[PDB]
Amino acid sequence: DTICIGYHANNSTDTVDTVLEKNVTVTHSVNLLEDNHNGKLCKLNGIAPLQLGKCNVAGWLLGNPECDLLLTANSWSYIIETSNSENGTCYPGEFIDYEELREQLSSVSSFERFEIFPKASSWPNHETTKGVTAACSYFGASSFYRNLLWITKKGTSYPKLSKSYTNNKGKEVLVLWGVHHPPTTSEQQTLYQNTDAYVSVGSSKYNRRFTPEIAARPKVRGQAGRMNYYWTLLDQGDTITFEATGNLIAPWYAFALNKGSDSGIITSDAPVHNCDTKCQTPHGAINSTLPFQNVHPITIGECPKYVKSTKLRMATGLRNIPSI
Amino acid sequence: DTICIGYHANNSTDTVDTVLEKNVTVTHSVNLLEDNHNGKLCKLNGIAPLQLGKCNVAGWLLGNPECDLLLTANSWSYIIETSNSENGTCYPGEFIDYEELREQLSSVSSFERFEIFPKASSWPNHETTKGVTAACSYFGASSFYRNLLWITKKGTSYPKLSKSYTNNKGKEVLVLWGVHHPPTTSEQQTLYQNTDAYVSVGSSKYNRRFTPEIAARPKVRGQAGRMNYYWTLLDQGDTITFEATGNLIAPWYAFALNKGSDSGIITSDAPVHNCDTKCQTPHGAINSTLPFQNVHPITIGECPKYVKSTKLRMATGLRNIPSI
Amino acid sequence: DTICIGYHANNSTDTVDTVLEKNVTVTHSVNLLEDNHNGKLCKLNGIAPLQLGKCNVAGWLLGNPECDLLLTANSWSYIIETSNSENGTCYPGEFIDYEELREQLSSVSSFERFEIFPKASSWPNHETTKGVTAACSYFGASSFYRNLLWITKKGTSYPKLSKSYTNNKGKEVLVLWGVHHPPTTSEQQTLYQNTDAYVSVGSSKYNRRFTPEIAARPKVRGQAGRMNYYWTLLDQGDTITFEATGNLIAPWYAFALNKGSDSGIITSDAPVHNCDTKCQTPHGAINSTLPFQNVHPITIGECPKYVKSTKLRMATGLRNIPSI
Amino acid sequence: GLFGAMAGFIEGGWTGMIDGWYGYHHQNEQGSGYAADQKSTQNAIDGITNKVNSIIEKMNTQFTAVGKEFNNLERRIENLNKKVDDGFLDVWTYNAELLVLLENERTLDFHDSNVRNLYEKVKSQLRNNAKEIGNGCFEFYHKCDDECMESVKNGTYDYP
Amino acid sequence: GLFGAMAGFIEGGWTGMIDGWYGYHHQNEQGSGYAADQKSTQNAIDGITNKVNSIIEKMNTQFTAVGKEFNNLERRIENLNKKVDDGFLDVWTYNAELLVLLENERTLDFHDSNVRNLYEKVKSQLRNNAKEIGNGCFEFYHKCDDECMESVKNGTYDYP
Amino acid sequence: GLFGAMAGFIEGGWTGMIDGWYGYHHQNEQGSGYAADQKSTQNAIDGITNKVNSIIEKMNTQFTAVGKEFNNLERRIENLNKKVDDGFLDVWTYNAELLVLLENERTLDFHDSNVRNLYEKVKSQLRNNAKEIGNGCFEFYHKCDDECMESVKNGTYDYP
Ligand SMILES: *[C@H]1O[C@H](CO)[C@@H](O[C@H]2O[C@H](CO)[C@@H](O)[C@H](O)[C@H]2NC(C)=O)[C@H](O)[C@H]1NC(C)=O
Ligand SMILES: *[C@H]1O[C@H](CO)[C@@H](O[C@H]2O[C@H](CO)[C@@H](O)[C@H](O)[C@H]2NC(C)=O)[C@H](O)[C@H]1NC(C)=O
Ligand SMILES: *[C@H]1O[C@H](CO)[C@@H](O[C@H]2O[C@H](CO)[C@@H](O)[C@H](O)[C@H]2NC(C)=O)[C@H](O)[C@H]1NC(C)=O
Ligand SMILES: *[C@@H]1O[C@H](CO)[C@@H](O)[C@H](O)[C@H]1NC(C)=O
Ligand SMILES: *[C@@H]1O[C@H](CO)[C@@H](O)[C@H](O)[C@H]1NC(C)=O
Ligand SMILES: *[C@@H]1O[C@H](CO)[C@@H](O)[C@H](O)[C@H]1NC(C)=O
Ligand SMILES: *[C@@H]1O[C@H](CO)[C@@H](O)[C@H](O)[C@H]1NC(C)=O
Ligand SMILES: *[C@@H]1O[C@H](CO)[C@@H](O)[C@H](O)[C@H]1NC(C)=O
Ligand SMILES: *[C@@H]1O[C@H](CO)[C@@H](O)[C@H](O)[C@H]1NC(C)=O
Repeated sequence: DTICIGYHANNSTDTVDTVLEKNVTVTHSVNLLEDNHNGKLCKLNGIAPLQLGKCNVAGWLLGNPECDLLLTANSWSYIIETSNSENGTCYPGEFIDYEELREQLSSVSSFERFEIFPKASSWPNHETTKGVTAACSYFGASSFYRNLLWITKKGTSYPKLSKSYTNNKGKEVLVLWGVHHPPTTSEQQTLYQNTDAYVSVGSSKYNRRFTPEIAARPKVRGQAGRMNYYWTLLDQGDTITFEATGNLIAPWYAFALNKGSDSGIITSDAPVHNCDTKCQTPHGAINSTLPFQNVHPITIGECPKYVKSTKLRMATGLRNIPSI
Repeated sequence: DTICIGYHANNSTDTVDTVLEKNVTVTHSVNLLEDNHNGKLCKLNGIAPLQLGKCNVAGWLLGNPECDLLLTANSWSYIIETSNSENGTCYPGEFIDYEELREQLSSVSSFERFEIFPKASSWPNHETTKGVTAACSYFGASSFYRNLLWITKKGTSYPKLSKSYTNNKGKEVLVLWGVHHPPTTSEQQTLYQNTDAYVSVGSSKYNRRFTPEIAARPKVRGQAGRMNYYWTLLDQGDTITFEATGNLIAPWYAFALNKGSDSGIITSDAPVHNCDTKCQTPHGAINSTLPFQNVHPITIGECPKYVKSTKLRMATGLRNIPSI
Repeated sequence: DTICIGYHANNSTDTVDTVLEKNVTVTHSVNLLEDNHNGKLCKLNGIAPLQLGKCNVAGWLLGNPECDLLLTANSWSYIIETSNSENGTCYPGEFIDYEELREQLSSVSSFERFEIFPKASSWPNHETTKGVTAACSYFGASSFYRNLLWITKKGTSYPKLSKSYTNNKGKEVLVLWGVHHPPTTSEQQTLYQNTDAYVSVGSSKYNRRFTPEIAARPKVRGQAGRMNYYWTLLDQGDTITFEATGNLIAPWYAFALNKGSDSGIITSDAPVHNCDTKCQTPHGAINSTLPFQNVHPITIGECPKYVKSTKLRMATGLRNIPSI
Repeated sequence: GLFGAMAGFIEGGWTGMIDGWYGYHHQNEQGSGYAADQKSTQNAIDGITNKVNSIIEKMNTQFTAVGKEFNNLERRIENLNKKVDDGFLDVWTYNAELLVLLENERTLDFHDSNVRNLYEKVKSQLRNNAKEIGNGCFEFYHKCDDECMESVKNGTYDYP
Repeated sequence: GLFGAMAGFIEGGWTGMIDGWYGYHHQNEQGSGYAADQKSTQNAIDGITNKVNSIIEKMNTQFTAVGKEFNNLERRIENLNKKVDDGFLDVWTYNAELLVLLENERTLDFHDSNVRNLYEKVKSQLRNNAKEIGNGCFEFYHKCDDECMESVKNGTYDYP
Repeated sequence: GLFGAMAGFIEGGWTGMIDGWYGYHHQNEQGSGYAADQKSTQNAIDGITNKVNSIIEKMNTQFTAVGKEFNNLERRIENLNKKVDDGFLDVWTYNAELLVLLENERTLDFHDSNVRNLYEKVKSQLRNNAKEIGNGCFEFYHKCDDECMESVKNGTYDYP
């Protein structure tokens, strides 16, 4: 009569590495490395993202003629740009503090697009119907941004304009605009006459002034002229005044929004579906259960610390030594 | 006759957590989490801080009429702003590189306030007694910053001024100044005549020039005009030259200081006492003995690494299993 | 007859520290702290660095008369400045975005210096032989930067110039230039006549314009005038246009380079030899075998994590308890 | 292992024992078979379970957006951002890698220790009434029926 | 514990022993009582003391001002600053949390190991001259007065 | 140590044994001498070797240029860069320092454990045929020639 004390064994093939020895076959293990995803762009915390498709942030906000589906944009928890996101500033120029704007508009609660300065009578004694370029073509036709208005000259007179707007939207307003910079002084005058013009934007929290910086420069996608784009967040109850003698690509539409926090811009060509997720990446949604992940260094949300590891398997059972 | 070998036990209730089991009652433990403070703002390393009270850094340095007690400021290891720190730029405008200045003036050894450009005869043939606004009211009366001088016009003439100062203080000098930006050109001329004025500050290490940026903008705490504040650290033996045809809010007083290192600005309404400390936080002084703390993410000095933990208790004794 | 089971011992003096006890003498140990170097500046990954010696980056790129040996610079994996690196902008002024340029030119594959705008006929009806200052003396003689050209006035006429350059180098081109800022308006006109001049640099990716900022300021190493230096990376196939009515220190030579990655600037007076290394520091080359190092916080390449430790010795053998 | 029981003086595992991690195997005139020790197995599970939880539960993460976007004239802060990303991702790689390696060594030892304490728990009761065969087995110097086999399992083996 | 002594084969602690961590309790015709083993207790203290010191002493910190201040047009570097703060404060939270958990497991085992080595230190001397009662107790097959009780404590127990 | 063998019940090391870490020393009418146990020594080496490798191999580092260069109007990001550098260099200092301290404790215990398992490996075979002298030595109750001494070393000691 004998009794033996021993331990369990099974058909397990799981192997873990230990301080003293590699690939030790163990009976039971748990994985601590999330390395699989769903190749889908999900809703981050129950709030789908914003797809820009062929357009990029600049094209979307400015009103590039190719981003018309984006004129209804609403909610979104993070912005998605594609490898096709190329419709931006159809008219050459620097989008001032662009990175900064992209970063701040990452996450938005509400976002209403309203006509801040109506084209139809808002610019008396000023040409508001010529501001159309070929660089910004809309179906073969020459067009322009849908949120900005290119104010040209009335016949042969360009008087000093001065429109103010006070944000009574009960939330912040994103006002965008531009300053045109003719190549010479022949265009400078043929468009705004006053060869010495200026544009000044004033707010209780803003005051930078401008003057066209005419100069010779290479034509880009058509024009040798240039348009710098400027934006600003107008606090509630504050007033922003615009006034110029020329070179002002005035705001037509502004956005009334409610920023809650800030995420980022996922740029991937992966499909967007009605799935959810606490952590999102370019290749797809990641699980937020394990303490580490190796799917992508760039992630948005509450994510597992990214690591270069390929295997982080933890033993739970004992060494496996079968054979009967 | 028997002898037994065993272990100690007592009335201890201390509980620690282990990899395999939670709340294990142990006979002796040590705490590794500093989670208590003294609700007091102490002297960081034997050098009391600087209280600004109702004022903020900008108001203190510029000479806001409400920060008169601060005209004697001396030493300080870190600056304290209160939830009441609101007396700053009583006259609307941007304080250029403000964050930067706040950061650099965090810690100061010596700091003498001297009259760099005396009001009384320093600006010949220039009005030096009108530069008083209502936005900067001193006891119902209209006043102005005490360290800056608003040079207006002499009768109906505003000639080109040009004062230089060479730092022979044997240390750095903090020179502050401002450029006024009238709303239109009626004020622009009624004050500095020359509707085309300019202000230029020159140093062996500085040269930015200025021109009033008149433009329509919302009135702030009174005026629609604007004043940008600029500062600069003038090295020993260097000379700073000022000269303008208008719109210059000239330096009246500058500060001769000796920066040793740099700390920060604690902003809290907690009481200040003659206590000491190696690590200071907004809620109070923290102990620098334990390796971790959870009193506040924001701290100044040699501090314990901040953690989200609430309990980091280490066992020193053995499990406690009494019962006789 | 007896048999005893025991353990090894030897004449070892190696001591390690353990959680429970310090300086435990062990029979065998391994060091995990790389704390020795070779007091030599080696080739980082088989590509020697670039020594600037008496010159600094600004002097090297601008063409300071004292950096003539650097006119052949080629390859380099990191830049070496010495405690003697002081020949930079011999003519006073701000080198715009200098830090940024230093950082971007840290590592370069190819780098050909070519004459972008030849002095000899390139500036018709413009004085191209007076642009020589004493601040930039070449062997007692008055000279100037070798890569920039000081275009002055032809007799008593300074017409509007306009030269463009299109990068067909099949790689990026580093174009450097400058804008002169006279102290007054007597020099402003005696040199460029047009007291109202301007300089404009245009590219499909650049457009900042300039106007001399004449103003009184302290003379530096000679002149009270000032020269701001600007650079730009001109993409392949892009065109950069220059045109001005004065105050333009035009590009004479530009650099055609091929950036692969980016390292940094080691600043040390240590000797440079034909040795190699995966990790380089100011005091010398470090070994990249151990997981930690304490030779210097500042390193370039794949390096061992820097630590404040002086001893990180790991036991491999057992405690040493000899005595026979 | 560290306690000599696993793949040590009890060099093999029991495919036959399927109801627990550590346990017994008896053989008497009445029959044979395995019986996992439920207590030490349960306790081991609770511990390993609690251990995995800690390694996962203690990992705090707030809502973050790693990416940044810097323009061609912001290479320095872009490289600083890089340094931060590579920095943390170097700390978490070395840490995670070793946390596992080290904790794996600890879990196997733990199991080994549990087996050795069980084998020792039994050696204690049997004393003189059984002979040790260096393989984790005991051979009763007497007859031990199923009740007797049971008794030692539930730690109540008589006069030794 | 890991060495079966604590809350193991010596399932209880001695409230009575008040002069040390590990020790003895005797009972002979002359009287009874506890006596902590001074050596192993001292050594244990030195070790635990030295251990706590390391965990505290090895924590280097330089004079730092964590806070920063960035204006509304510096959201990106402000978020980078954030990433750094959350980053380190995530590393130190996970690390500290586990350093304790892991070191606590190690300190208890350590104590357990000390008790088992003491009990074993004694089992050695007594050999045949005492019978083991599975509770950390030895019953001398002979009479053992106070000097004899002392002898085993100071490790000098005679012919076994 | 933690397993009582090193500087414990076998308080001294053998300068004489020069072919391994753990081993034997015999003394019989035919002569005496040392013989390191090759298996446990080899295995110990493989383990310590593999262990040092892990601590070194698991340290990932990419090509980085630590230094930065910020001008007098960039003190804030310069201090942020500082915070990052001091930050990581505080994490790696505390970590490296403790990784060693902790792993050193583990390596010594490991050795101690190896010695105790060897001494125990032998106590097993000899059983009744030898008497234990509390010093890691066994005294055969019989005569044990070189072949017999060998037999116990290569674990094949006869009827005990
Ligand atoms: C927006 O982006 C598209 C896609 O880049 C622009 O079209 C470009 O690419 C087309 C090839 O797919 C070609 O038409 C041209 O290479 C180029 N556009 C031109 C100059 O025709 C498109 O023009 C952009 N739309 C606007 C107006 O912004
Ligand atoms: C400095 O700050 C105070 C406090 O904010 C200014 O007073 C403001 O608040 C007062 C209520 O406590 C009211 O008087 C006003 O809301 C406001 N000041 C005005 C417009 O009267 C105070 O004016 C400031 N002092 C200066 C001149 O800087
Ligand atoms: C480049 O640097 C040198 C060294 O600093 C300049 O010489 C300076 O130092 C010399 C002493 O070693 C002295 O000659 C002067 O202090 C100073 N130069 C002057 C004003 O003569 C040298 O001039 C510089 N060369 C140029 C033209 O850039
Ligand atoms: C392994 O054994 C399990 C029984 O626990 C069984 O369900 C499974 O199908 C087996 N698979 C293999 C690898 O044979
Ligand atoms: C373990 O051995 C090596 C590492 O030592 C590894 O590459 C391999 O995948 C493992 N082999 C198996 C299948 O156990
Ligand atoms: C606990 O016991 C100690 C004796 O060490 C005594 O001083 C203290 O008052 C007691 N407190 C409690 C909780 O009973
Ligand atoms: C331990 O149990 C839980 C965690 O397991 C904890 O919330 C509680 O405070 C502790 N209970 C006590 C008093 O031991
Ligand atoms: C130590 O002993 C070794 C033998 O392994 C010998 O080679 C060396 O010279 C000795 N050195 C000392 C310190 O005596
Ligand atoms: C160990 O003792 C102290 C630290 O405890 C250390 O300063 C010294 O160098 C060491 N002494 C020696 C030589 O063992």
